[PDB]
Amino acid sequence: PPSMSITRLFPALLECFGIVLCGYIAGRANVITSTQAKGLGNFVSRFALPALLFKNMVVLNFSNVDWSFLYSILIAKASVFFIVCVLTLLVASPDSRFSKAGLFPIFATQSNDFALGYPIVEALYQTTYPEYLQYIYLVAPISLMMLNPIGFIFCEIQKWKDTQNASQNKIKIVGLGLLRVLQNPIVFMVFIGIAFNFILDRKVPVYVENFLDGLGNSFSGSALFYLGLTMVGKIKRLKKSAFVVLILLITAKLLVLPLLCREMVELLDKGDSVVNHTSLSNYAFLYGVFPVAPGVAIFATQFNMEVEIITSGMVISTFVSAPIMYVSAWLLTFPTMDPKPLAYAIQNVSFDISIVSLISLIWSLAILLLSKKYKQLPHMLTTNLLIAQSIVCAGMMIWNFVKEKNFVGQILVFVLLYSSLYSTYLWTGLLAISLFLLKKRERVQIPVGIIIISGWGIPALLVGVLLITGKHNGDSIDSAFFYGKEQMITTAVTLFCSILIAGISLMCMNQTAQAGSEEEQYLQSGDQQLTRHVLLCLLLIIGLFANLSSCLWWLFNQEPGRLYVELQFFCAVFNFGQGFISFGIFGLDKHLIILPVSEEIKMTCQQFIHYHRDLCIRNIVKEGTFCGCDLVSWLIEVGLASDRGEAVIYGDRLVQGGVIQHITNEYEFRDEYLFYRFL
Amino acid sequence: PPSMSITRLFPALLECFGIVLCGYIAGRANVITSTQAKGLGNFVSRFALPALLFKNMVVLNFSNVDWSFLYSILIAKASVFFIVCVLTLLVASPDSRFSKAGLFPIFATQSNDFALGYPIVEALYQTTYPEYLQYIYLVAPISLMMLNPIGFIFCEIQKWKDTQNASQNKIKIVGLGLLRVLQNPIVFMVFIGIAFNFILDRKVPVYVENFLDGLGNSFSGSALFYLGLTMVGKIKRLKKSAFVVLILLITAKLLVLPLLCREMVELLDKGDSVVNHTSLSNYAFLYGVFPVAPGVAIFATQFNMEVEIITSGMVISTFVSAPIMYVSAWLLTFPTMDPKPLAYAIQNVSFDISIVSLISLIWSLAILLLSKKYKQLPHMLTTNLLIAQSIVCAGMMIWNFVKEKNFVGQILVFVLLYSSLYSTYLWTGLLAISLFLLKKRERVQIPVGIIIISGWGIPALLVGVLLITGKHNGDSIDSAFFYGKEQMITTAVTLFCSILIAGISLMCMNQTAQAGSEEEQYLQSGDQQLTRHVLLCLLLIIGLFANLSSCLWWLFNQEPGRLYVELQFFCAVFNFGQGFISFGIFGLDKHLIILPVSEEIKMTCQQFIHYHRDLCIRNIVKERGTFCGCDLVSWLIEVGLASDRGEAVIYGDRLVQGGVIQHITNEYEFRDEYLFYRFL
Ligand SMILES: *[C@@H]1O[C@H](CO)[C@@H](O)[C@H](O)[C@H]1NC(C)=O
Ligand SMILES: *[C@@H]1O[C@H](CO)[C@@H](O)[C@H](O)[C@H]1NC(C)=O
Repeated sequence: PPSMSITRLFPALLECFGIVLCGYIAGRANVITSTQAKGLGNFVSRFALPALLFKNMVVLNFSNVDWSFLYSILIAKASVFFIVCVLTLLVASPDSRFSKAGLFPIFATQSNDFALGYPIVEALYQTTYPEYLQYIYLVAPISLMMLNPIGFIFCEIQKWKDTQNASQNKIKIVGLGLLRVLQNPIVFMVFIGIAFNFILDRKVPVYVENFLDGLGNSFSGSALFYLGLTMVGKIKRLKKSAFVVLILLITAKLLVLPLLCREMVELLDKGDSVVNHTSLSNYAFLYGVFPVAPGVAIFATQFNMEVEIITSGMVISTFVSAPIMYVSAWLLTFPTMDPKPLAYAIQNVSFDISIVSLISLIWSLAILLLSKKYKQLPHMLTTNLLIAQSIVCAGMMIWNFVKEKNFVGQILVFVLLYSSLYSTYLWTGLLAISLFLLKKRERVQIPVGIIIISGWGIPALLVGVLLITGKHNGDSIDSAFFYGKEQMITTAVTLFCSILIAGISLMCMNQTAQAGSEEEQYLQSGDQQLTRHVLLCLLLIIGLFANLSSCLWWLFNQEPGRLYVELQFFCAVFNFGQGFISFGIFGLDKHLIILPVSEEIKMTCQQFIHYHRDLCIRNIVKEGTFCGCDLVSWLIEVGLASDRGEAVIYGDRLVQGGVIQHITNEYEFRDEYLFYRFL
Repeated sequence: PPSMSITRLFPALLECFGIVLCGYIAGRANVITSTQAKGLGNFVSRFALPALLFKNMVVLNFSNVDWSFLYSILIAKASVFFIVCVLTLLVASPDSRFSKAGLFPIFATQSNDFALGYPIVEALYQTTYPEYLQYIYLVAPISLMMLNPIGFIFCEIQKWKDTQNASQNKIKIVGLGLLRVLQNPIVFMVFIGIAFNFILDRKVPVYVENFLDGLGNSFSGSALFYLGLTMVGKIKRLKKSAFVVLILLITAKLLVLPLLCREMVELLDKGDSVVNHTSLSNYAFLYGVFPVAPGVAIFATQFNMEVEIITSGMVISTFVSAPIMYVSAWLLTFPTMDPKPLAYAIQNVSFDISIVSLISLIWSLAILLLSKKYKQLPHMLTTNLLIAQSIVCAGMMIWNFVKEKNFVGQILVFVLLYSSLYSTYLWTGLLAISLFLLKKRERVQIPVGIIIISGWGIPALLVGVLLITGKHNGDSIDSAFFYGKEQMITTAVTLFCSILIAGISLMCMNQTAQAGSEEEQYLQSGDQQLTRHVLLCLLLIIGLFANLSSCLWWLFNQEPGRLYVELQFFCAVFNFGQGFISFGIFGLDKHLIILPVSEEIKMTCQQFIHYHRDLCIRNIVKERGTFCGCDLVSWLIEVGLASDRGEAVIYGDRLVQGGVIQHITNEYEFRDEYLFYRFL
């Protein structure tokens, strides 16, 4: 029988994470400020989500539910909750372990079922298994009801113990926990919808069906866009211990929980069919990979506990769940697929990732170009790493079309593709050593020519050597085997060399960092960008090792097993999605990316002039000038602006109304520690 | 052949105007402030609407378009634009006629096609005529492109002439007009989508299809909810001339334009099939009834011209387009329907309006009850008018089920229904005379007992007389004919009496008004509520005359024509939707309806204490440490701590919940209602 419908997953992930990208880009551009974002959030959470829940709860046929799936996912979440909660209580400091042990387990267990899970489960299972869609709306509310009051109880215990009203007792603590759970619109409208599922005989009474549909159908896009908006400023830099804790919590949500879900289904589902049993446990895994709900960050801010870790982790979890979902769904379809269609399938994964990663790379190239940063170091070498990744993705798009044709011209496509791929590897090496040479004392100036020459020519020369030494096999569907064992050796050699160069050079960069224990802010900006390049080199090093280990496993075991095609698929993912990694690291400095009278502005200027002007000057101005960031901080502290977004837009109005200007008037209003004057 | 699918229209109008009601209620409760509302608006207009447009433009098969429909609707809009523009240029004052002649024609022509038009056209035509859905996405952008730059040119001329940079010329004026049109995301993304319709061979390339679907599918609900949010404070009281101008512009949009659309289709569509020609001109009318786009109000605020008239008119137009759409769609289906199914159809119209109007009346009753206003006058009599309307709607729900059964018990159902209906008529009379007796000098105190006694007993007595004088006919499907000519006479008598009592008493109330040429603000609130009751009596008087004229037309012409079943359908509409009218007039005083420390609040209090406290006191506080709540709201707005009265009340609510302030007796929470507060 045919599979779960896996070719529909990438379009659905583009829906999900591209609408989240739209929300992020809109908030980052201050098209929608955080105050404005709360309107979309209130629409979502108070109207669209409860209507979606109510409709799907009234329609739901409770006689047909596979309660074993609910029990298994629920017990998987309950056991992850037990693990994370008991661990946190044992490990965390007594000043905060109750807040942490409340919110960290909710983090580890509460999935983004509605906004992200449902479109993905729809796209995967709507045609093949339309009953699996019901279990989104079942598992998520029942999970809130069972598991969230335990975590809320621990947070209320933090409040009780910190406020020291020690005469109070279990009734108030447990009651406040349960009351938060009952008040939550998810739980609230699921009880209401279950009640009406029985009051009506599952028929939405026609009159309100269109109303409920209109609200619910809007939830999907609006919740994804609101998720993007809430992600805008959230990746704050954390303590090293908080980064380790984040990795543990994100691993709980995205790796431990789906594994436990799959195992629990294979324990509790004692139904007959092996194919439907496998599809159910595959769905259990997919369900486990969903990211953390933004609702957990709402809980954290409502308790004002662990807000930084939970918000940052919800954001990072959302980003990380996309590649893990794609990887995992394909991996689960593979052990139900034949080897030639499996080759074509990996080449469609490669083609998908390479097309949208190429568009990500074209954007990142426009960044490095129009910022003029491509003239500075390391950014010149980064531009070459991005051009290498772009030609990798282009070569993958060319290969997917050419692999069955132009039998000699496959050599040109292979030269393009694998010379550029070896170039991305070797540029990982050369960019890492550029970071070492930049962190070392600046008199050790980088030999730019030699390094760019090597970054392209050594890959070109290596592929020429491969053309000399290897034997053609265009009948191999994957580019990765076009010259067989010689290609695998040359690739392993390239990667082992690059991993050595990069590991050694990052260790030496680290040692020069240990030894360290407008133009000035632009140089400091270059150093901070170098630190982002350290992050890039670390992530790319992980990917390099993924590819090296795959090559080594094939070379060691030239009769490859199922784990080898897991590794070949993950190799494709890194090889072609490293462009997404770049795009996620260089999509940051909005002003460097983009930049290089109305009655509303009149009112802004009059509000300032007639009232706050002298007070502001008395607070900020020194020998008629002030930093833009300090006016932003003042507008926030004084409450004229709700956030840094409104603060920059109020500064933009005050500049466009001439209450202020930049000192040389060469720049518009910015948060970037530029300097401004009153007129 | 079967009709356009008219039973799907009421559920679609509930989608549309109930999600608009959700947005309105959410904004009125300050669940979403106006600043917060701009986020939903920017999502809609900058992402969801352009994605919807792009997808539907790429999919659109341009070989199959009935260009004659586009041309006809476009020429109908262009002629309405010409009429309204030339008229406004001739009639309006020279200080403003260029701004008015820009924006009033855009008002008269630009429909709310996407948010409200498309769900309705979907529900009506999706199964029967799925090609008619394309023409939403064609007519609306092409209408913007052709007609909006003319109006924008007139507004830019207002700017040029008021700023007096007289050395400038046509190039800048016309260029700014065209540039506003081109920048508009509708026009922008339709040009982009048409280009991609040809670049791709109409195939959305699978990868972005789900992305575009996710954004576009969300447009519907989010745009309706945003329309509700933008409607919250907008019905500002206008000059009498502005009210007349509003009626003319709303009539242009909702009555002149659909008639011209229908006529233009019947001129330009020279295709073969009569059934498909009739469905096309019916669609042209339906398309014309769509309300004014909120985009026109965005244009008005961006020019800062005619903002009050246009915003208020967009709001009122949205409200008025709902009953006119329902009425019109059913009326257009009637001349393609058989008489017994036409009777069942009007009973289903009556059942629809009566159910949701009954829920509106249950809400309005909860208003009058929990505000305790039902003890005060005129509100006691208004509670009786609402109970009469509730028992009317309940009787209609009972009649729709009973009319084929319980052949003797139909008498009990008829007694309930038509005694309560006669009671709503007679209560229009008695409420109007209560307004006269309240506007007259207060020593002329109302005889409450006699008036409530009459308001229920005279209808009960009249229906008893009908039971005596009439002949039963349960085989008549409509309640309105259950006792035939005697029922029509008794109804006409009831209405003629009520219209006389109400017209005379409203004229006498008007004469006492001409002669006029915390407890104090609560009494003034009672008088303002009486003025809202004047509005109710006026609207109900229109409905009374609708029913009286229908009864008279049948009694005069006892072989009724097609126009008589138009009038019987409109009678049903008023008889059972007067509850919506009440619900739209009594859903106003939120605090009277509903009412009778966090780090965020700490931060609010600290922002005030550490900075604005002394400045505020120096501005507002007097020896009445005290200040009105409305004045702190006005100050928070003028000082920019709050963006609007919504944020201002929520900041006052935080400052109260944080104890920076309290009410003078602490008996009340923070309000805009000229209550009085103190610092601590
Ligand atoms: C598997 O699921 C399909 C689709 O829901 C259903 O038709 C079929 O009966 C199921 N088979 C088994 C063995 O459960
Ligand atoms: C009406 O339109 C439909 C759909 O295009 C077409 O199939 C049918 O032939 C038309 N009928 C007439 C009578 O024109």
